Amino acid sequence: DQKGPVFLKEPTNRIDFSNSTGAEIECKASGNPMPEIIWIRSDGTAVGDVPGLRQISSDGKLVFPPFRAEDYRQEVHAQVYACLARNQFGSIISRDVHVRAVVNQFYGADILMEYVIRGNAAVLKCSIPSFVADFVRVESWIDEEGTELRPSENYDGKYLVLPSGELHIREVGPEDGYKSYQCRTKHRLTGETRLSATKGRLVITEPVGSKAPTFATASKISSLLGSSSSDIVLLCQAQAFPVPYTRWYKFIEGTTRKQAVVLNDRVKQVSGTLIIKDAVVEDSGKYLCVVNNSVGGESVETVLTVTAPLSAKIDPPTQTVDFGRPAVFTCQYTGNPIKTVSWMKDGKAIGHSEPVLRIESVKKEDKGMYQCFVRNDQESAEASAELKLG
Amino acid sequence: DQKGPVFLKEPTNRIDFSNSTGAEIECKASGNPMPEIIWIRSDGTAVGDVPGLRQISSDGKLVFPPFRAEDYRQEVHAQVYACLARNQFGSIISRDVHVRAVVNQFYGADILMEYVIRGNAAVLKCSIPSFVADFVRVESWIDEEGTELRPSENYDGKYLVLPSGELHIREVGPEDGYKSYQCRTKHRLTGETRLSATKGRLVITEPVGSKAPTFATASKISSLLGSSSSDIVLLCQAQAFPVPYTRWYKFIEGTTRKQAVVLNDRVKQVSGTLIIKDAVVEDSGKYLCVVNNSVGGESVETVLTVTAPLSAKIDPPTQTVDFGRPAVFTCQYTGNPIKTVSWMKDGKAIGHSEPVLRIESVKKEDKGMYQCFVRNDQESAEASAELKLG
Ligand SMILES: *[C@@H]1O[C@H](CO)[C@@H](O[C@@H]2O[C@H](CO)[C@@H](O[C@@H]3O[C@H](CO[C@H]4O[C@H](CO)[C@@H](O)[C@H](O)[C@@H]4O)[C@@H](O)[C@H](O[C@H]4O[C@H](CO)[C@@H](O)[C@H](O)[C@@H]4O)[C@@H]3O)[C@H](O)[C@H]2NC(C)=O)[C@H](O)[C@H]1NC(C)=O
Ligand SMILES: *[C@@H]1O[C@H](CO)[C@@H](O[C@@H]2O[C@H](CO)[C@@H](O[C@@H]3O[C@H](CO[C@H]4O[C@H](CO)[C@@H](O)[C@H](O)[C@@H]4O)[C@@H](O)[C@H](O[C@H]4O[C@H](CO)[C@@H](O)[C@H](O)[C@@H]4O)[C@@H]3O)[C@H](O)[C@H]2NC(C)=O)[C@H](O)[C@H]1NC(C)=O
Ligand SMILES: *[C@@H]1O[C@H](CO)[C@@H](O[C@@H]2O[C@H](CO)[C@@H](O[C@@H]3O[C@H](CO[C@H]4O[C@H](CO)[C@@H](O)[C@H](O)[C@@H]4O)[C@@H](O)[C@H](O[C@H]4O[C@H](CO)[C@@H](O)[C@H](O)[C@@H]4O)[C@@H]3O)[C@H](O)[C@H]2NC(C)=O)[C@H](O)[C@H]1NC(C)=O
Ligand SMILES: *[C@@H]1O[C@H](CO)[C@@H](O[C@@H]2O[C@H](CO)[C@@H](O[C@@H]3O[C@H](CO)[C@@H](O)[C@H](O)[C@@H]3O)[C@H](O)[C@H]2NC(C)=O)[C@H](O)[C@H]1NC(C)=O
Repeated sequence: DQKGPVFLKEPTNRIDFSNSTGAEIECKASGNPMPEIIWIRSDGTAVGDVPGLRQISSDGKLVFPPFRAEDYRQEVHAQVYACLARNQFGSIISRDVHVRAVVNQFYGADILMEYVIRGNAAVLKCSIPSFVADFVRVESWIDEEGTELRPSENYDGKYLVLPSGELHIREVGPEDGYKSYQCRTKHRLTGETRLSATKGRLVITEPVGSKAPTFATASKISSLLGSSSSDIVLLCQAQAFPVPYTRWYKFIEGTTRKQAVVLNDRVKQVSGTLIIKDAVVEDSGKYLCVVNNSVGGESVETVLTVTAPLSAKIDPPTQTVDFGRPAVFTCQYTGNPIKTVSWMKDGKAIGHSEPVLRIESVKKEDKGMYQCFVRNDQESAEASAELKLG
Repeated sequence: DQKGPVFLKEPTNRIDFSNSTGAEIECKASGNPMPEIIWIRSDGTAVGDVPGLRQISSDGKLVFPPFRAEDYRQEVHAQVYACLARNQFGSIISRDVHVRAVVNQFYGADILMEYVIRGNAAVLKCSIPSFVADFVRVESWIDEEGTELRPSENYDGKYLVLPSGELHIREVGPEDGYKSYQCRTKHRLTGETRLSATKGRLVITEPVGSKAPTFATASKISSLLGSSSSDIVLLCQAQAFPVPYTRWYKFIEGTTRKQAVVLNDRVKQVSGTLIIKDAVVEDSGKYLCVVNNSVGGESVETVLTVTAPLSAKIDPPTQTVDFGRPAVFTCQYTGNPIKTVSWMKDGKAIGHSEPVLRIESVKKEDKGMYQCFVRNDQESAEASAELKLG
């Protein structure tokens, strides 16, 4: 009984931790005999062991012990890694691992106050530096009365914290001018929380005369995105008079035409704003916010991409073909979107972009492991297969 | 010598004025006999006199005298008008005249604090409510020190103001975090000037460790509009460490292919910000802002549409065709963009949308005026033509 190696435990394609947190990653594979594990930089070069920063356990595991703020080296803490299992029969490398370590430092948050018409919906977002935006999210909003607000179901009450962390207020009025809100932020890696410094207030203006609807950007296009099985937000910010009614439509694929969105238990609209409770890849497409009014109307396009995890499967996982015959391999994948598709043999980065691999004629040199690679900007996945000779 | 009606002086499409200013619009026409001029709603009814708010001068001129806010009336000041010149042979309308009177009313502004890392450029936008965006723009920027700044030519040195009104700063450092800036907004109709209450200041983050590039939006697409001969701003908000090199590209029309942008005296790139002086229709197209560095890169694409003044020409201006013979009118227009091209006869909407219309068989009933209507989401224009029977 003998066969090549196969990846069982693959490190997460993206890993985030602080300097004080440290990290451990383990790629675990099985094969007969036991394959040897190695780590490599994105360019394929074998990793060196760096004292105090990056070191191989030799157990098939790798670690980044905690380190001083000054001990940070880019080539280590910010890099794309991967795991390589190899033996007599062949070799395979694990899906790309993004290692990102953030040395702990304090940040700040500001809230831009938005002028709003009486009766129209209003929203206050907590502005954050784009660089740490990955690692931090808004935990809650707190009123000057001391009461705090958190995201949830039940979109009633006029006060709701959306999944984006943006505080939404429907049907505003002068009564809402007194109170002022500030947002709480929670850093994922640290777990520490910080409350907004600047106190966001909402200034309402009593409209005089009729005025057509207006968007706060004037750009007719935006590109949204989101993970499947999560609350999604398609926002429309338009202040206008008198008191617009809003309608959202979905374009049919590659069509100038469109059909109206179905408002139901799952898909909900809050006064300007669509929400998808649990998203699926089918919801992806071009969206349109149509906001009308007595005087006139205005429109905004929104591009939505629903993300799904990537996973690959090669078929058959193994086979044996006689000399002078066609070899066949079929890569079956799941997840969306998908941009890159490629192949390789014991590494070597061979092939082209097709879901299928074929060798017109078997040859002695074609034995060993084969691997299918599919991935997008944000993710990656792989599957392994062996080829015996007959 | 008999002639059909023709326009000499035609009103401008867009007319905005303050309640305290008041305005007068004029329509002039020619042809023998001299046409009968009538001011009418977009809807075909004769405009009647209203006391003090709206008055028709005996010379064929419409006027809207000043008034107090309490005397504001929607059906007059918010109404869309048109001029109808008429003769025995037929009649023609003018370009759509949008009358909008703004009852003098207050606005405000707030400056979001721009979070930045050392060495990277900074951009302070003066935020303005969506409704007054068209009536208000930023004239100048005043610092904490009280020094004043304007959107001068010679893009160089540290501080710069862009034509779009954003305050730009390069090579930011801790020394520049102490200062606090205030924009200056000027209402175009009244000429009133407001100095922002909120004082924008920059939070400077000492770089610690390497950080992949990040955009302040996370949107991959915007869309910008600007007139020809005016300076346009394509801007990249990406923050990255080590300080990234940025480059702009322009997609080929309808292709995934791309080409680099030509830099010159006219087109000058400031940091991540691309500027196009004296824009022309040829500049319209999709653009791509690319930002890279030792860690990686990220990009966003921007759709640009350059407007051009709409003007229409009909050929032949006049003709005569016998019964049974075909009639032909070619409307050749100017400007950009182009949404619809329509046709009317004697002030009646008919037919289809084409640059050309032909009557396969002429009839006595086809005697009359024909006009070509071109439009976009912003502007409109008209052209007139005579048709006589042989
Ligand atoms: C709520 O608010 C919305 C948005 O303001 C309003 O919907 C808009 O209404 C306008 C006016 O009808 C629409 O503009 C129209 O677009 C049509 C579609 O364009 C196609 O065809 C042209 C060629 O003609 C192509 O260039 C283009 O790429 C498209 O393929 C045009 O055909 C229309 O022209 C017609 O209208 C006039 C009458 O006004 C006729 O006289 C012309 O001859 C011609 O038949 C027109 O330009 C706009 O597209 C609408 N929005 C959207 C998103 O589609 C609602 O009306 C409003 N509802 C209220 C107030 O109740
Ligand atoms: C269009 O609508 C607007 C309001 O929506 C009107 O604007 C108001 O006009 C009235 C006069 O008709 C103003 O009332 C007086 O204002 C004086 C101060 O003026 C300052 O503000 C203007 C801008 O508004 C500046 O340009 C100017 O330089 C000044 O800084 C006060 O001194 C007056 O007080 C005196 O008069 C009142 C009676 O009116 C007495 O009772 C007092 O005791 C005192 O003696 C007075 O308050 C008003 O300020 C204007 N407000 C705004 C917001 O504009 C326009 O007049 C209207 N257009 C018309 C009618 O054509
Ligand atoms: C500066 O930084 C920018 C990022 O802002 C870089 O720009 C992007 O670079 C990435 C690569 O890092 C490019 O992504 C590549 O796209 C190729 C083209 O995609 C087409 O083909 C796929 C099918 O595979 C279609 O789905 C798609 O619609 C396109 O039609 C892909 O083919 C590439 O995948 C390949 O790369 C790997 C190696 O990493 C191979 O092993 C694979 O087998 C495959 O051959 C890749 O994913 C992206 O297109 C770039 N965008 C732009 C706008 O440039 C710059 O490259 C960077 N500049 C410098 C100098 O560093
Ligand atoms: C990860 O990097 C951060 C940033 O350099 C380190 O944060 C700082 O670590 C020091 C360690 O002594 C903390 O000590 C503090 O010193 C200041 C005076 O400078 C004093 O006012 C405090 O009361 C405290 O004694 C400091 O608070 C801390 N700063 C932060 C977290 O913002 C961190 O130490 C690094 N991780 C490890 C494991 O070293």
